[PDB]
Amino acid sequence: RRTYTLADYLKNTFRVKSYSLRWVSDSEYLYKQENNILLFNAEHGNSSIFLENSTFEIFGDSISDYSVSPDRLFVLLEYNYVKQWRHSYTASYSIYDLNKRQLITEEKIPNNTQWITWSQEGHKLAYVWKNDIYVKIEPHLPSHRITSTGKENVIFNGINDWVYEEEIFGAYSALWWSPNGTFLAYAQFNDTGVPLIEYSFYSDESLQYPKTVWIPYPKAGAVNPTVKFFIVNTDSLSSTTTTIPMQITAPASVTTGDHYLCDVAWVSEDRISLQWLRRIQNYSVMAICDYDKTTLVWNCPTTQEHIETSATGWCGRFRPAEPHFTSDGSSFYKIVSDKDGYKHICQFQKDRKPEQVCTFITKGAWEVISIEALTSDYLYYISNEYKEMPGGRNLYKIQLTDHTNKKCLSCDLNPERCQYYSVSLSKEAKYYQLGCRGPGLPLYTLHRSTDQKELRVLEDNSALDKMLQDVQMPSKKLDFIVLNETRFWYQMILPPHFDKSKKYPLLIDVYAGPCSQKADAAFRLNWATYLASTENIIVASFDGRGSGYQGDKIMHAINKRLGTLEVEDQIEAARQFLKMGFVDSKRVAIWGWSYGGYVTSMVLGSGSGVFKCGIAVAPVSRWEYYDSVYTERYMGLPTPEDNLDHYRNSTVMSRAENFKQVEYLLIHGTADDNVHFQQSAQISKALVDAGVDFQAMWYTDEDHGIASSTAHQHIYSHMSHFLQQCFSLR
Amino acid sequence: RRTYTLADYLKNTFRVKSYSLRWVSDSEYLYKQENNILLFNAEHGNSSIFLENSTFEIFGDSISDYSVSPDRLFVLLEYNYVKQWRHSYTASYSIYDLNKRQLITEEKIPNNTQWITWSQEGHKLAYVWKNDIYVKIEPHLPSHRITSTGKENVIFNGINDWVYEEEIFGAYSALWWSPNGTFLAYAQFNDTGVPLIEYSFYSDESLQYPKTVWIPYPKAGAVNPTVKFFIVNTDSLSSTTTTIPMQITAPASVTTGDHYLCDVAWVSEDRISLQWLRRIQNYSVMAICDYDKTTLVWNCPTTQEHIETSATGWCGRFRPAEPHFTSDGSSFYKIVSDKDGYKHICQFQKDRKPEQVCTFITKGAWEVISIEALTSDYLYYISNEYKEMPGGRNLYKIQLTDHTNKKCLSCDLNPERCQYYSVSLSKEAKYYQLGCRGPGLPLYTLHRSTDQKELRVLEDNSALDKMLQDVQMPSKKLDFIVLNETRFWYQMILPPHFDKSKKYPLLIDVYAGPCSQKADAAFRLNWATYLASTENIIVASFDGRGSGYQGDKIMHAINKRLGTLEVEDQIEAARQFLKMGFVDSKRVAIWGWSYGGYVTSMVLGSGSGVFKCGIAVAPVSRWEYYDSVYTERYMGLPTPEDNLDHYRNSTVMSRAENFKQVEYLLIHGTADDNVHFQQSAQISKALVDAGVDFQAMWYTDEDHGIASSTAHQHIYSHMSHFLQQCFSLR
Ligand SMILES: *C(N)[C@@H]1CC[C@H](C#CC)N1C(=O)[C@@H](N)C1CCCC1
Repeated sequence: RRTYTLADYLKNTFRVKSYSLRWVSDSEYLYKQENNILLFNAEHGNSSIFLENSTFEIFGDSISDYSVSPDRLFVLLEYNYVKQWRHSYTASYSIYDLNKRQLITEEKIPNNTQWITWSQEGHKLAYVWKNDIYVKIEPHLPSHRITSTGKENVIFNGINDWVYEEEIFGAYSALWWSPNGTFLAYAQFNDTGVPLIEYSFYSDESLQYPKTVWIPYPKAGAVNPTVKFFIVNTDSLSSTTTTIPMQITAPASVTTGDHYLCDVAWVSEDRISLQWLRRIQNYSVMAICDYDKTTLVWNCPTTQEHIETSATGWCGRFRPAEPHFTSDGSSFYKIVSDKDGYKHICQFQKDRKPEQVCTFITKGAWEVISIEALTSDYLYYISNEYKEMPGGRNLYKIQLTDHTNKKCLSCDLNPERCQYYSVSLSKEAKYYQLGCRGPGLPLYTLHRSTDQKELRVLEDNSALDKMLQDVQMPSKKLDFIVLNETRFWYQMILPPHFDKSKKYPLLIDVYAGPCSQKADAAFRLNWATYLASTENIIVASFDGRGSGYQGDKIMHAINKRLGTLEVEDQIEAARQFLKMGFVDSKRVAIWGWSYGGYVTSMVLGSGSGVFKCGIAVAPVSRWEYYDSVYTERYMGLPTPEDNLDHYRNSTVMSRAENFKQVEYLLIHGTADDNVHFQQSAQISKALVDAGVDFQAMWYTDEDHGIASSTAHQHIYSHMSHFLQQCFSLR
Repeated sequence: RRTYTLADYLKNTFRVKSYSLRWVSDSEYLYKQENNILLFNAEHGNSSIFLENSTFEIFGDSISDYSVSPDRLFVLLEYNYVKQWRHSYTASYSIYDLNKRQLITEEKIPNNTQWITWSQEGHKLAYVWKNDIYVKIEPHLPSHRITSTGKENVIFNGINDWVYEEEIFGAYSALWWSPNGTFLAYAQFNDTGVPLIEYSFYSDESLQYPKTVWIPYPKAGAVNPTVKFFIVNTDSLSSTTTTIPMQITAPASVTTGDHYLCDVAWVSEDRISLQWLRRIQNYSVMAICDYDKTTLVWNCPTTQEHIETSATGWCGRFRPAEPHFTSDGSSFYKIVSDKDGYKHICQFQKDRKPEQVCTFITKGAWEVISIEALTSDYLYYISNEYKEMPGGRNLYKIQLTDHTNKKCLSCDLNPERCQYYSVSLSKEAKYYQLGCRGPGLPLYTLHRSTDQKELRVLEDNSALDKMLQDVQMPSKKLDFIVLNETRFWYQMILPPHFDKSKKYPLLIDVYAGPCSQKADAAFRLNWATYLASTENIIVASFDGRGSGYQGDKIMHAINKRLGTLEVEDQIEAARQFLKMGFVDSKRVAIWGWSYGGYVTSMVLGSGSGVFKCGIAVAPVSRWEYYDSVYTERYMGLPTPEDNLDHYRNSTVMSRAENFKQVEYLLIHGTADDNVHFQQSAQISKALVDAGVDFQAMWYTDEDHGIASSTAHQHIYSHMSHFLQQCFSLR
C-alpha cells in the first residue's frame, strides 16, 4: 500500500541489478562479485577467483577501475580518477603482476595519465600523458615517448580535443592498436585557430578569487580544429631513441576544405580502415589503406575509396556507421540507408564498384540498430524489426552463405517481460549473454550459440521483485498514434490504479533531438516513476518527426531546420493525448534537459495555449551558441550563403512574449562546458526585456549533468515542488 | 479611493519635483527650465535666458550634461555617455563659445574622455584620456599632455582605479585645480600587484562568444594599489614641450607599510592640504604643504602634520572629514569626534599643538553632519540636533567671533512639513536655498542670508499634491524604542486607514551597515509605498548598533566584528514591533540589498524563528570576498595575526542549516563588479549542500544596482510576487 516516494528515487532505495561480464576468451569471462573478480566458465557454472577482496584495498578505497591485459598476465589498477568533460578524466595507475603476485614498481606510469590501454594481444601498453603518447612493450620496461608536440589546449596526441570527444568519437581516446600489435595508429588535433569559451569556477568557499576555465570550443560556423593521422611502428622502438611515425593523409575529395576524421578500424595488421567527413556532413569517404613492406609506407588507393552520401540530410545516424571486415578483409558489412531510406546491412568489396558498391542483406520498414558480431559464417545483429516495434530491441542472426537463414534469437524467450535486448557475445561468438532491459524487470541469461540452449540465468531481479511487491508501481503503455497517415509511437507512465474514466494531470517528457527515441520498451525507475506512483501524474513521451530509427524520411524530416516539426509534433501529440479523454486539460506541463529543454522552451513560447507550465534544464537557446560538429550536421553553416535564416528563426528568445501565458522554470549549471549557460543567460535576459516574470535557478559549479550528489537531489526536489505548485497539488 | 499600485512605482506615475540650481556667483544662479538654461537673480525673481532649447539639439538627444566655465564664457557639452562603475564613465565633448555664439571646432577634445573639468577660475580645462592628463589653457588652444605613463588597468593618472573610486573618493576624478589656476595637482595609481576578478558579459544575443571583463580588484587582505601625488605648474606649459611635475611624498608615519590618499584640499595657491590613511584605518595624518618659490618645491613640514586617531574603530564616518580653511589658511575647521565620541566641529591652527590641536566649537549628544560654508565671520553647518532627532536635518549658523551666537535657520520654517533639510549657499553665502526633503512633500525655497527673509518659493509640490489627493497614501511613523537603556530609532510605513487594533504583516527593510541610517524624516515614494498602500503591509526599518550619527559608542559598537550586533538588534527590533500588538506574527519578512542582503541572510540563517521569508539582493556572503578598503576599515586584516577568526565566523554559508526553517529568495546581478556574484554563487552552493530548498534569480548582464529599465521592473515584480506568495496574499 506504499507509493514510490521522491526519496525512493533520490536515495536509490530500490536497486536494479545486472550482469556486466567481461569476455576474456571464447569461453571464459570475468565478473566482479563481492569486490572479487571471478573467472567463470561459460557452459558449466564452473567459477574461480581471479583477483581478491584483497589487492584492491592496497590502493585503499580510491580504486576507480581495473583493466586486465588480454593475455591475462597483468592488471591495470586505476585510482585517483578526476573527471573532465563527458568522457575525459585523468587517473593514477599501477600494474599488478598476476604471475609474480605483486605490484610492478619499476618503470611506473606517470601520476597524471589522460589515457591508457593494452594492445589487443599481449601486455603492450600505450598511454597519453601531457598530451603526448608513450609506449611500454612490457610492464617492467621503460616508456618510449612517441610524440613531443603535445601541448595543453593546443596539440592533442592520442586523445581528442573537446568537440571530437563529444561529437565525433564520444570517447577520450584517439589511439588504435593494430591486431598483433606491430603498429599503433593515432590521431593528432591542432586547436590553434579554434576560439575559446571561458566560465567561472568558484570552488570551496575558502578560495578567495574564482578560477577561470577556458576551453577551445568551436561554436557553429567558427574555425574548427584540424586533424592528422599517424601510424607508428611499435617494434623498432628498442633500436632507436626516436621512431618516425608515418602519416596517412585524408582522401583528395575531403582536403579542399574543413573536414573531420570519422572513424578508425583496423582490418588486419597490414590494412586499416579510415572514415572521413566533410564539414558539411553531406559527403563521407571510407578509405582502406594497405601497408607497403618495401617502401615502408601506407597506401590508400582511390580504388578502395568508397563514398557515402545523403541528399536528404547528413550521413549515418550521428556519423557514418562502422565497417565490419571479413577474416581476410576482402569484404565488409556496414549499416547504410537503402533505396527507401532504411538503415540496413549491406556487403562491400575492398575495391569500390561503380554505383553498386553495396548489396543489401536486409530489407524492410524497420532498421538494423547495430552489427554485434561477424563469424566466418554468421552475422549477429540487433534490430527493431519484431512486432513492428521501433522501440523494441532483439538479437538476430543471418547465415552469410544463405541470407534466407535469418533467425531471431530473443523474440520467443520472454515476450511478456522482454522486448528490449542488449547482447554480448564471447570472443568468437561461441556463447552469448542476453540483457533483457525489456518491459518487465531486467533479466540476464547466457546461452550456447550453437543451439541457443539457455545454459543458465545470470540475474533475474527477484530481489527487487520481492521489494516492489509492497509498493504501488505505475504502469507503462507503449503504443502509437497516427498523424498524416504515419505511425508515431509514444509511451505513458500511468499512476497505479489508473482509472481510464477519471482525469489526471499530464507531464510531457521531452528530448526530441534528431534521431532520438523517448518511447521504447525499456524498464526504468526514475523521477517519472515517482511522479505517477505518488503524485498521480501521467508522464508521457512522444517520438515525432526527426526522430528514432524509423527511416530517413522521418529522421531527416527536420534537416536544415531544427526548432520546427519536432516542436510542433510534440504539441500535436499532447492534443491527441487530451482527446484520449483521461487528461485534465487544465493541468498539462512539459519539461526537458539539453535538447529537451530547448523544445520545452520552444513549446512554452509557442503560445499554443496547450501547456500551463514547463521546466527547461540547461537548454539551448539559439544554435549559434552550440558547437560546430553537432549543430552544422543538422543546420549547415550560419551564413547568408547557407542557412543563416533558419538559425535566426529558431531562437528561444524570439518567443519571449508568448511566455506571459505560462509559468516557466529555467535551470542551468554554472560550469556547463557543453551547453554554455550563456544560453540560459540569454533567455532570461530576453524574458526580462519582455516583462515576463518566471523562475530561475543556477547551480554553482555544476556540470551539464548537474549530477553531483547534493545537486542531483536538490534539482529534482526543486522541480517536484515546481510541478506541485503548478498542478495545484502539494 | 485608488491605492498606490506597483505600476505607479515602476512607471514613476507620481513625479516628485525639486529645484537643482547652480550658483554662478554670489547672487545669480543657473537653472534648467523646459530644456533652457536660465540665469536667475537671487533677490528679485529677475530671470534671463542663458542657453536655449536650441544648442542642445545640435548634438541631438545624446546631450548627457553641460558644464559652464566659471567665467561663464564657455559651455562644455557632454554627450555619448557610457557608464562604467558607480561614478566612472566616458563621454564625448564640445566646447560652445557663448560670446562668439558657436561651437569651437579647432583643437577638439578626444572622443573618449574619461574625465574633464574647468579650473576654478577662467576657462582652463584639464581632462583625462587613455589614463593620461591633458591641459588646454583656453578652449581654442591645443592640448598639452601632462603624463604619459598612463596605461589601462595599470597606471591611472588623474582618475581613480576601482577601489579608490568606490571606497575612498566616491568619484572618478583625481585632479584638483589650485585657486587662480597656477597649479594642477593629481594622484597616480599603480594597480600592478593588485589581483584580478573576471566576470562574463553576454551582450546581445547576436554575440556568439561572451566577453570577459577583468578588473584589478583587491579583496580583503590582498595587495593594494599604490599612490603618488603630483602638482604640476600649469603656467610654464607654453615654454616647454614637457613640464616636470613635482611630487609630494606621504608623511613618514604612513610610509612604513600599505596606505591610502584620504583627501585633497587646496588652501590657497601656495598651500595645499592632503590627508593620508594607514591600511589599518586606525591612524590618519593631514599634512599642510607650502610652495617654496625659491627651490620651486613643495614642503610639508611635520610642524603642520596634524594626527587623527581612533582607539574604538576607524577614522571618520567613512574616512577622515574634510578641512575648511579660513581665508588666509591660518586655521581650519574640521568635524571630529569629541571626548564623548560625538562628531563635532573644532578649530585647528596650521601648526599642530601638543595634545590640544583642537578646540571644539560644538558640544552635545548629537552630531554635526557637515560643514556647509565658512564666511569670514560665520560657519554654516548642518546637524541632527533639533528635537533630539538623529534622523532629522537642519541648517545652523555660528558666528566665529562669538560661539554663543549659534542660530538654527530652518527649525521654525515648517516644523510640520520639514524636518530634513539640504542646503545650498551662493558663492559667498549672500543667499541660500533650502531643500525640504522633510516629512511632507519636498519644498524648495531661497532666502537672503542677512535676515533669512524667504525671498520666494522655488518649488512646492502642489502639482504632486493635487494628484496624491485621489490616492490612498500610507503614513510614516518615525519614533524610537529603548534597549539596554539607549534610544534606538526606527520608522514604519503604515498602510492607509491603519487601524492599530487589527493585525498586519510586517516587512523589515534592512541595510544596517556601519554608519548607516534607514530611519529618518525624509519623504519618499518607493516600493515600500506600494507595499503599504496596496498590499496593506507594514514596512519598517530599524537603525540599531553600529549605525547612524549617534556617536562612536553606537557606531563603533560593531568594530572588528560585522555580522553580529547589527544583525541581532534587527531581530530584537522585530520582537519589539510584535509587542506593539498590530503585527501578525505569523507573517513577518525581511529584505535587503548589498549590505542589506547580507543582514537579511544572516537573520534568516539565525534560526531565531521570528521570520517567515526573506529576500537578499546582491548580498555579501563572507568578508574575504569583498574589497580591501571597505572590509578592512571595520574588520582589519583576514590573518591569524589579526581578525581572521571573526572573518570566518561571520559567514552566511556557515548558517545554511538554519535556512530550512525559512522561504529564501536570492537575487544577484551577473555583471556585478562591486559585490561579485561569487558571493551568492557561494551561498546557493552552501544551501544545496545543506539540502535546503530556496528560490534564486540571476540577472543577465545587470549591474550591482540591477537598474536597467526592464530589469528594474522585473526584479521588483518578482519580489512583489514572492512576498504575496509568502504572505498568503495574491
Ligand atoms: C553594498 N552596499 C556593498 C556591501 C558592502 C559595502 C557596504 C555597505 C554599507 N558595499 C558598498 O557598495 C560600499 N561601496 C558602500 C560605501 C558606502 C555606501 C556603499
